Amino acid sequence: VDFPRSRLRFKEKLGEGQFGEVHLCEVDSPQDLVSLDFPLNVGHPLLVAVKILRPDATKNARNDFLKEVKIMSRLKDPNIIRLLGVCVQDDPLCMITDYMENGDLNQFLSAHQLEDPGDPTISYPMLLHVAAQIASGMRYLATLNFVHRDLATRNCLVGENFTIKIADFGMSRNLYAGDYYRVQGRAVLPIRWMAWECILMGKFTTASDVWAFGVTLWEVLMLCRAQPFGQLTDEQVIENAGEFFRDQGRQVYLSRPPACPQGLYELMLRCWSRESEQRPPFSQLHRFLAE
Ligand SMILES: O=C(Cc1cccc(C#Cc2cccnc2)c1)Nc1cccc(C(F)(F)F)c1
Repeated sequence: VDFPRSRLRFKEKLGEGQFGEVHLCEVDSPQDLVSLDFPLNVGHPLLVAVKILRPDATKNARNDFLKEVKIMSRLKDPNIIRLLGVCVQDDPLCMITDYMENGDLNQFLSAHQLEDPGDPTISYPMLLHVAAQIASGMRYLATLNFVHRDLATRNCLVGENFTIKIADFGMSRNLYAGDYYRVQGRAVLPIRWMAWECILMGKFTTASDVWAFGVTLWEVLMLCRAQPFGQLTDEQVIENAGEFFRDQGRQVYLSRPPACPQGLYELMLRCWSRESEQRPPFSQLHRFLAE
Protein backbone atom coordinates (compact mmCIF):
# COMPACT_ATOMS: atom_id res chain seq x y z
CA VAL A 1 0.00 0.00 0.00
CA ASP A 2 1.44 3.34 -1.13
CA PHE A 3 2.33 6.25 1.07
CA PRO A 4 -0.46 8.85 0.62
CA ARG A 5 0.99 11.06 -2.11
CA SER A 6 -1.47 13.89 -1.39
CA ARG A 7 0.09 14.38 2.06
CA LEU A 8 3.28 15.55 0.33
CA ARG A 9 3.64 19.26 -0.49
CA PHE A 10 6.48 20.37 -2.78
CA LYS A 11 8.84 22.98 -1.34
CA GLU A 12 11.96 23.03 -3.51
CA LYS A 13 14.27 20.97 -5.69
CA LEU A 14 17.38 19.56 -4.01
CA GLY A 15 18.99 17.74 -6.95
CA GLU A 16 18.51 15.75 -10.17
CA GLY A 17 19.49 12.31 -11.50
CA GLN A 18 19.53 9.73 -14.29
CA PHE A 19 16.02 8.45 -13.53
CA GLY A 20 14.44 11.03 -11.24
CA GLU A 21 15.06 14.28 -9.35
CA VAL A 22 14.92 14.87 -5.59
CA HIS A 23 12.52 17.37 -4.06
CA LEU A 24 12.20 18.73 -0.56
CA CYS A 25 8.62 18.15 0.57
CA GLU A 26 6.51 19.04 3.63
CA VAL A 27 4.18 16.68 5.46
CA ASP A 28 1.56 18.49 7.57
CA SER A 29 0.41 16.93 10.85
CA PRO A 30 2.37 13.68 10.27
CA GLN A 31 1.42 12.12 13.60
CA ASP A 32 -1.26 9.86 12.10
CA LEU A 33 1.30 8.38 9.69
CA VAL A 34 3.70 7.04 12.34
CA SER A 35 4.62 3.33 12.04
CA LEU A 36 7.49 0.84 12.32
CA ASP A 37 8.58 2.06 8.87
CA PHE A 38 7.73 5.75 9.34
CA PRO A 39 9.37 7.21 12.47
CA LEU A 40 8.84 10.69 13.90
CA ASN A 41 10.19 13.05 16.52
CA VAL A 42 8.70 16.56 16.10
CA GLY A 43 8.96 23.61 12.84
CA HIS A 44 6.04 21.22 13.19
CA PRO A 45 5.64 19.99 9.62
CA LEU A 46 7.89 17.04 8.82
CA LEU A 47 10.42 17.58 6.04
CA VAL A 48 11.14 14.61 3.73
CA ALA A 49 13.17 14.18 0.55
CA VAL A 50 11.24 12.67 -2.35
CA LYS A 51 12.84 11.22 -5.50
CA ILE A 52 10.28 11.50 -8.29
CA LEU A 53 10.12 10.10 -11.84
CA ARG A 54 9.15 13.02 -14.10
CA PRO A 55 6.53 12.69 -16.89
CA ASP A 56 8.96 12.60 -19.83
CA ALA A 57 11.06 9.72 -18.47
CA THR A 58 12.29 7.08 -20.92
CA LYS A 59 11.11 3.47 -20.47
CA ASN A 60 14.69 2.63 -19.52
CA ALA A 61 14.60 5.31 -16.83
CA ARG A 62 11.32 3.99 -15.44
CA ASN A 63 12.76 0.48 -15.23
CA ASP A 64 15.85 1.73 -13.42
CA PHE A 65 13.59 3.66 -11.00
CA LEU A 66 11.53 0.58 -10.18
CA LYS A 67 14.69 -1.46 -9.62
CA GLU A 68 16.11 1.23 -7.35
CA VAL A 69 12.93 0.96 -5.22
CA LYS A 70 13.60 -2.77 -4.91
CA ILE A 71 17.29 -2.33 -4.06
CA MET A 72 16.59 0.35 -1.45
CA SER A 73 13.83 -1.78 0.12
CA ARG A 74 16.66 -4.06 1.30
CA LEU A 75 18.27 -1.33 3.37
CA LYS A 76 17.53 -1.42 7.11
CA ASP A 77 20.29 0.35 9.08
CA PRO A 78 20.70 3.66 10.93
CA ASN A 79 23.69 4.65 8.79
CA ILE A 80 22.24 3.67 5.41
CA ILE A 81 19.62 5.74 3.56
CA ARG A 82 16.13 4.33 4.09
CA LEU A 83 12.83 4.29 2.25
CA LEU A 84 10.21 5.82 4.53
CA GLY A 85 7.57 5.16 1.90
CA VAL A 86 6.89 4.75 -1.79
CA CYS A 87 4.21 5.76 -4.26
CA VAL A 88 4.25 3.18 -7.05
CA GLN A 89 0.65 1.95 -7.58
CA ASP A 90 0.09 4.93 -9.88
CA ASP A 91 2.13 7.79 -11.35
CA PRO A 92 4.11 9.77 -10.48
CA LEU A 93 6.46 7.16 -9.05
CA CYS A 94 7.95 8.39 -5.75
CA MET A 95 10.57 7.28 -3.24
CA ILE A 96 10.34 8.99 0.16
CA THR A 97 13.37 9.26 2.43
CA ASP A 98 14.56 11.30 5.44
CA TYR A 99 15.56 14.87 4.72
CA MET A 100 19.27 15.13 5.49
CA GLU A 101 19.52 18.82 6.17
CA ASN A 102 23.28 19.19 5.81
CA GLY A 103 23.45 17.68 2.33
CA ASP A 104 26.29 15.60 0.93
CA LEU A 105 29.30 14.92 3.11
CA ASN A 106 31.82 16.19 0.57
CA GLN A 107 30.26 19.64 0.46
CA PHE A 108 29.72 19.56 4.22
CA LEU A 109 33.34 18.82 5.13
CA SER A 110 34.57 21.22 2.42
CA ALA A 111 32.78 23.99 4.35
CA HIS A 112 34.51 23.20 7.68
CA GLN A 113 38.02 23.52 9.02
CA LEU A 114 39.64 21.36 11.70
CA GLU A 115 39.41 22.87 15.19
CA ASP A 116 42.58 24.84 15.96
CA PRO A 117 30.10 35.65 9.67
CA GLY A 118 30.99 32.68 11.87
CA ASP A 119 33.59 29.97 11.25
CA PRO A 120 32.40 26.36 11.01
CA THR A 121 34.91 24.02 12.62
CA ILE A 122 34.84 20.30 13.28
CA SER A 123 36.75 18.46 15.99
CA TYR A 124 39.07 15.51 15.47
CA PRO A 125 36.77 13.23 17.53
CA MET A 126 33.82 14.30 15.38
CA LEU A 127 35.74 13.40 12.22
CA LEU A 128 36.34 9.99 13.77
CA HIS A 129 32.61 9.80 14.59
CA VAL A 130 31.75 10.51 10.95
CA ALA A 131 34.15 7.78 9.85
CA ALA A 132 32.84 5.29 12.41
CA GLN A 133 29.28 5.77 11.19
CA ILE A 134 30.31 5.07 7.59
CA ALA A 135 32.08 1.89 8.71
CA SER A 136 28.98 0.84 10.67
CA GLY A 137 26.77 1.23 7.60
CA MET A 138 29.25 -0.72 5.49
CA ARG A 139 29.42 -3.40 8.20
CA TYR A 140 25.70 -3.85 7.68
CA LEU A 141 25.96 -3.98 3.87
CA ALA A 142 28.66 -6.65 4.27
CA THR A 143 26.23 -8.84 6.28
CA LEU A 144 23.85 -8.68 3.32
CA ASN A 145 26.67 -9.50 0.91
CA PHE A 146 25.68 -6.24 -0.73
CA VAL A 147 28.50 -4.55 -2.64
CA HIS A 148 28.12 -0.78 -2.81
CA ARG A 149 30.65 -0.25 -5.69
CA ASP A 150 30.84 3.56 -5.36
CA LEU A 151 31.65 4.46 -1.76
CA ALA A 152 32.96 8.05 -1.45
CA THR A 153 32.03 11.14 0.56
CA ARG A 154 30.02 12.48 -2.45
CA ASN A 155 27.64 9.56 -1.85
CA CYS A 156 27.18 10.15 1.89
CA LEU A 157 24.53 12.38 3.51
CA VAL A 158 24.73 14.48 6.67
CA GLY A 159 21.83 15.05 9.03
CA GLU A 160 21.62 16.71 12.42
CA ASN A 161 24.40 16.38 14.98
CA PHE A 162 26.84 14.94 12.45
CA THR A 163 24.69 11.86 11.72
CA ILE A 164 25.78 10.11 8.51
CA LYS A 165 23.97 7.89 6.03
CA ILE A 166 25.46 6.15 3.04
CA ALA A 167 23.54 6.61 -0.20
CA ASP A 168 24.22 6.27 -3.94
CA PHE A 169 23.50 9.15 -6.31
CA GLY A 170 24.99 7.47 -9.36
CA MET A 171 27.82 8.49 -11.66
CA SER A 172 26.31 11.17 -13.92
CA ARG A 173 26.34 14.32 -11.74
CA ASN A 174 28.24 17.20 -13.37
CA LEU A 175 29.52 18.32 -9.98
CA TYR A 176 31.59 15.16 -9.55
CA ALA A 177 32.30 14.35 -13.21
CA GLY A 178 36.04 14.48 -12.58
CA ASP A 179 35.75 11.58 -10.10
CA TYR A 180 34.89 9.16 -12.89
CA TYR A 181 36.80 7.72 -15.85
CA ARG A 182 34.68 7.52 -18.99
CA VAL A 183 35.41 5.40 -22.04
CA GLN A 184 32.77 5.22 -24.77
CA GLY A 185 30.81 1.98 -24.63
CA ARG A 186 32.17 1.00 -21.21
CA ALA A 187 30.98 1.29 -17.62
CA VAL A 188 31.84 4.59 -15.98
CA LEU A 189 34.53 3.95 -13.32
CA PRO A 190 35.39 5.81 -10.06
CA ILE A 191 39.02 4.78 -10.54
CA ARG A 192 40.58 6.91 -7.79
CA TRP A 193 38.50 4.96 -5.22
CA MET A 194 39.03 1.55 -6.83
CA ALA A 195 41.17 -1.37 -5.64
CA TRP A 196 43.89 -2.45 -8.04
CA GLU A 197 42.13 -5.73 -8.86
CA CYS A 198 38.96 -3.78 -9.75
CA ILE A 199 40.84 -1.58 -12.17
CA LEU A 200 42.46 -4.60 -13.80
CA MET A 201 39.45 -6.95 -13.73
CA GLY A 202 36.35 -4.76 -13.43
CA LYS A 203 34.85 -6.82 -10.58
CA PHE A 204 33.67 -5.40 -7.25
CA THR A 205 33.60 -7.21 -3.86
CA THR A 206 33.21 -6.38 -0.16
CA ALA A 207 37.01 -6.32 -0.09
CA SER A 208 37.11 -3.63 -2.77
CA ASP A 209 34.47 -1.74 -0.77
CA VAL A 210 36.99 -1.85 2.09
CA TRP A 211 39.62 -0.27 -0.21
CA ALA A 212 37.13 2.42 -1.21
CA PHE A 213 36.41 2.98 2.48
CA GLY A 214 40.14 3.58 2.98
CA VAL A 215 39.95 6.28 0.31
CA THR A 216 36.72 7.69 1.81
CA LEU A 217 38.41 7.81 5.24
CA TRP A 218 41.32 9.65 3.62
CA GLU A 219 38.80 12.15 2.18
CA VAL A 220 37.25 12.69 5.61
CA LEU A 221 40.63 13.26 7.27
CA MET A 222 41.54 15.65 4.41
CA LEU A 223 38.25 17.47 5.07
CA CYS A 224 37.76 16.88 1.33
CA ARG A 225 40.40 19.47 0.48
CA ALA A 226 41.74 17.60 -2.56
CA GLN A 227 40.94 14.78 -4.97
CA PRO A 228 42.62 11.41 -4.32
CA PHE A 229 45.80 11.23 -6.40
CA GLY A 230 44.84 14.71 -7.59
CA GLN A 231 48.18 15.60 -9.18
CA LEU A 232 48.10 12.41 -11.29
CA THR A 233 46.23 11.72 -14.54
CA ASP A 234 43.51 9.07 -14.88
CA GLU A 235 46.01 7.09 -16.94
CA GLN A 236 48.62 7.21 -14.14
CA VAL A 237 46.02 6.07 -11.60
CA ILE A 238 45.26 3.11 -13.89
CA GLU A 239 48.98 2.33 -14.29
CA ASN A 240 49.35 2.40 -10.50
CA ALA A 241 47.01 -0.60 -10.36
CA GLY A 242 49.52 -2.42 -12.58
CA GLU A 243 52.26 -1.67 -10.08
CA PHE A 244 50.18 -3.22 -7.28
CA PHE A 245 49.78 -6.30 -9.47
CA ARG A 246 53.52 -6.58 -10.15
CA ASP A 247 54.25 -6.00 -6.45
CA GLN A 248 57.82 -4.72 -6.84
CA GLY A 249 57.47 -1.82 -4.42
CA ARG A 250 56.73 0.84 -7.03
CA GLN A 251 53.02 1.27 -6.36
CA VAL A 252 52.09 4.53 -4.70
CA TYR A 253 49.61 5.45 -1.98
CA LEU A 254 47.57 8.42 -0.90
CA SER A 255 49.63 10.44 1.58
CA ARG A 256 48.89 10.96 5.26
CA PRO A 257 46.42 13.84 5.72
CA PRO A 258 47.45 16.75 7.99
CA ALA A 259 44.67 15.86 10.47
CA CYS A 260 45.56 12.14 10.46
CA PRO A 261 47.82 10.54 13.13
CA GLN A 262 50.24 7.83 11.94
CA GLY A 263 48.23 5.09 13.72
CA LEU A 264 45.09 5.98 11.77
CA TYR A 265 47.12 6.22 8.59
CA GLU A 266 48.36 2.66 9.16
CA LEU A 267 44.69 1.59 9.23
CA MET A 268 44.16 3.29 5.86
CA LEU A 269 47.17 1.43 4.52
CA ARG A 270 45.68 -1.87 5.72
CA CYS A 271 42.58 -1.06 3.65
CA TRP A 272 44.89 -0.79 0.61
CA SER A 273 46.59 -4.16 1.14
CA ARG A 274 47.44 -5.88 -2.15
CA GLU A 275 45.81 -9.11 -0.96
CA SER A 276 42.02 -8.81 -0.65
CA GLU A 277 41.94 -11.16 2.34
CA GLN A 278 44.44 -9.06 4.31
CA ARG A 279 42.16 -6.00 4.23
CA PRO A 280 40.35 -5.52 7.53
CA PRO A 281 36.64 -6.43 7.63
CA PHE A 282 34.23 -3.58 8.29
CA SER A 283 33.38 -5.03 11.71
CA GLN A 284 37.03 -4.52 12.67
CA LEU A 285 37.30 -1.07 11.09
CA HIS A 286 34.18 0.06 12.92
CA ARG A 287 35.41 -1.25 16.27
CA PHE A 288 38.75 0.54 15.82
CA LEU A 289 37.14 3.85 14.86
CA ALA A 290 34.35 3.79 17.47
CA GLU A 291 36.39 2.45 20.39
O1 LIG B 1 20.63 6.63 -2.54
C1 LIG B 1 20.02 6.42 -3.58
C2 LIG B 1 19.24 7.47 -4.38
C3 LIG B 1 18.17 8.22 -3.60
C4 LIG B 1 16.86 7.74 -3.63
C5 LIG B 1 15.86 8.41 -2.92
C6 LIG B 1 16.16 9.55 -2.20
C7 LIG B 1 17.47 10.02 -2.17
C8 LIG B 1 17.77 11.18 -1.42
C9 LIG B 1 18.03 12.18 -0.81
C10 LIG B 1 18.38 13.34 -0.10
C11 LIG B 1 19.14 14.36 -0.71
C12 LIG B 1 19.46 15.49 0.05
C13 LIG B 1 19.02 15.56 1.37
N1 LIG B 1 18.29 14.59 1.97
C14 LIG B 1 17.98 13.49 1.24
C15 LIG B 1 18.49 9.35 -2.88
N2 LIG B 1 19.96 5.15 -4.18
C16 LIG B 1 20.62 3.95 -3.78
C17 LIG B 1 20.65 2.89 -4.70
C18 LIG B 1 21.33 1.73 -4.38
C19 LIG B 1 21.99 1.58 -3.18
C20 LIG B 1 21.97 2.63 -2.28
C21 LIG B 1 22.72 2.51 -0.99
F1 LIG B 1 23.12 1.26 -0.74
F2 LIG B 1 23.87 3.19 -1.07
F3 LIG B 1 22.16 2.96 0.13
C22 LIG B 1 21.30 3.83 -2.55
